[PDB]
Amino acid sequence: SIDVKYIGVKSAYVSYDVQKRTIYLNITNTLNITNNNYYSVEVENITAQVQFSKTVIGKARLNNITIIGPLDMKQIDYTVPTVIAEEMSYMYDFCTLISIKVHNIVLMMQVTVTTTYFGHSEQISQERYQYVDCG
Amino acid sequence: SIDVKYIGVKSAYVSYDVQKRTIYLNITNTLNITNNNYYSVEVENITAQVQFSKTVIGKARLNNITIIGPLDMKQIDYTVPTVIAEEMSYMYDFCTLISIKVHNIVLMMQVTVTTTYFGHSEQISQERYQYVDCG
Amino acid sequence: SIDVKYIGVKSAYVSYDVQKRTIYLNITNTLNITNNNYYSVEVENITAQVQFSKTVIGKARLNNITIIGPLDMKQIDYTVPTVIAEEMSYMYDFCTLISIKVHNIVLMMQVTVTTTYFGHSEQISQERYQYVDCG
Repeated sequence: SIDVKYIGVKSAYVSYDVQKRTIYLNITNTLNITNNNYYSVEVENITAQVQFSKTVIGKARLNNITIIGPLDMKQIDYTVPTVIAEEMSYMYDFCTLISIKVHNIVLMMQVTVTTTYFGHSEQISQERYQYVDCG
Repeated sequence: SIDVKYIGVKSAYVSYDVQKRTIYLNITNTLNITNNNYYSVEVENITAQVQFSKTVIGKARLNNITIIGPLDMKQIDYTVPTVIAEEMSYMYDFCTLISIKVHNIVLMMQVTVTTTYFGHSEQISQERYQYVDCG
Repeated sequence: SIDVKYIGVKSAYVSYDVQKRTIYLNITNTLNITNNNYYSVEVENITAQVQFSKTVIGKARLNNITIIGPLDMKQIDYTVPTVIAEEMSYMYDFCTLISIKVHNIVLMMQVTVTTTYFGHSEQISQERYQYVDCG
């Protein structure tokens, strides 16, 4: 990727910033800019690319149980949170959070058994995050 | 991608910011910009791409169970949150969250058994987030 | 993508900001801009692209149970939230949230058994989020 930036407050190409109790007095302020940008990005000149898949069967006893190609059974982001109590009590408390499963951004680009991929795959996240503020 | 930016307050090409109790007095302030941008992006001069699948059968005892091509049985983001109590009580409490599955943004681009893919897949998130404010 | 921007308050090309108790007196403020943008994005010069799928059978014992092509049985975002109590009570509390399943944006572009794809897939999210505010 190109020019992926996180800026907290002030982004500028040029900035004049004259803030507090300040005297700014007779000035000549001349500025001659050339700032041209040329991008040739994610550009391709391919001839004859090929993505191919083939299966062929023959004479055999494949009867009781047969699988051809992959078998997938992953457990991902799998949880069994179990809370067992009796006289669970919350009283007079000010800022109380009970959080058994909580999420923010979730990105899954390609999740598969088989993948044939050609080209470009990009995944970008920019963020500012606060879970609790209770002053 | 190009120029994926998170800017918190201000963004500008040129900025003048003359803020508090300031005296700004007699001035010549002169500015000559060329800022041209040329994008050639995600550009593809292909010939003869091919995406191909074939299956061919042959003479056989396949019967009792057969599967041809992949078998998928993942568990993803899979949960069993279990709370057991008797006299569960909340009293006089101010800012109280119970949160057993809670979500913010979810992007799943391709989720599959099989994929044959050519070209470009892009996934972008930009954010500011607070879960609680209760001061 | 190009120019995916998140700006919290002030976006501008040129900005003049003259805020509080400030004196701004005689200025020769002069500005000559060229800011041309040329975009050539997602441009394709393809010839003879082909997407092909075929299945061919022969004489065989396929009668009891047979599957051809992929078999999909994923569990995704699957949950069994179970809460058991006896004398569950909430009294005199101010800002109380019980949330067993809550979501914000959910985007699923392609969820399939098989996919043959050519070209471009883009998924973009931009947000400011607050779950609770109760000061």
